[PDB]
Amino acid sequence: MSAADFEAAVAYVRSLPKDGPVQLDNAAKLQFYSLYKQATEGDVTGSQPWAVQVEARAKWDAWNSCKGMKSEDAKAAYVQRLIEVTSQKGHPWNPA
Ligand SMILES: CC(C)(COP(=O)(O)OP(=O)(O)OC[C@@H]1O[C@H](n2cnc3c(N)ncnc32)[C@@H](O)[C@@H]1OP(=O)(O)O)[C@@H](O)C(=O)NCCC(=O)NCCS
Repeated sequence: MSAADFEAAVAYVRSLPKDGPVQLDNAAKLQFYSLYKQATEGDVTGSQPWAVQVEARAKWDAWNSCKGMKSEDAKAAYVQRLIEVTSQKGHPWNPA
């Protein structure tokens, strides 16, 4: 995918209204969070947090799951995941 396709995917996620036809579940939120961090900040920072800290632990595990990818590898995955999660919910989003 093109770079502007990723920047538009990030904008579409950030422009999603509260009440709308597209609502991201928590699993999809973790997926987009992991791919975004992998394509913008590189590999995961820090060690595996306390499991009691459920959110921080969940975010670190998702980010560590993508460890070893280049930024361009994760940007296409971010676009593809957005195209898929928009199709199964009745409103397909596609770039360009
Ligand atoms: C830190 C926080 C309070 C504010 O995030 P923000 O307004 O995007 O700005 P920040 O620069 O502080 O954080 C951006 C980082 O990239 C992520 N991000 C930004 N834009 C994104 C996008 N388009 N797609 C995916 N992840 C994105 C943020 O989730 C993340 O926070 P982190 O640094 O703590 O991991 C928010 O990330 C948070 O921790 N809580 C809200 C999210 C939440 O409750 N759960 C998310 C995982 S289930």
